[PDB]
Amino acid sequence: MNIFEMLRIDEGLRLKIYKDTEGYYTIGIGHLLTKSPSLNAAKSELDKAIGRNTNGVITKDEAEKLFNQDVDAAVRGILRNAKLKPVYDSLDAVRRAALINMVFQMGETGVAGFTNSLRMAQQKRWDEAAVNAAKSRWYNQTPNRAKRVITTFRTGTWDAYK
Ligand SMILES: [Ar]
Ligand SMILES: [Ar]
Ligand SMILES: [Cl-]
Ligand SMILES: [Cl-]
Repeated sequence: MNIFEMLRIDEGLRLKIYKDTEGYYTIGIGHLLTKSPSLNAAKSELDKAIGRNTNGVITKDEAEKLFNQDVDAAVRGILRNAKLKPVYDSLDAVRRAALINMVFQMGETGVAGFTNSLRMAQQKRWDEAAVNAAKSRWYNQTPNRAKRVITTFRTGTWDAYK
């Protein structure tokens, strides 16, 4: 199991523009196109992303490319984020994946707000931080996912993904 497999499991893969649980235009493996309501807006952003007139549809290949970019950017974001970096560097590799998962899903910012869990996580207090992260709009909105991620973080194993 690795970050790619894990997120491919959490985000799925759609070749057509779709709405996320939030109602936002998205495509591929969790690639947010836009927050705007304009589906037209969404196609433009999709065309710009891909480099051609997709007309709202992409190939598998294309989706995997956006995905590759998205993970990479997620990683680089953490590494340049200051609340973030130190936590990440303190972690073992499974747990680092969990953090990347969160950042991909919610952005540096949203991940920034787990200050209290995250400090607990810097302190290696698996149990507490986990219960703390659970009290979040994130968990209440996508509980199954959240649960897999918090288990991975707490445990340092991929059990939740088996
Ligand atoms: Ar956390
Ligand atoms: Ar967590
Ligand atoms: Cl892009
Ligand atoms: Cl979920």
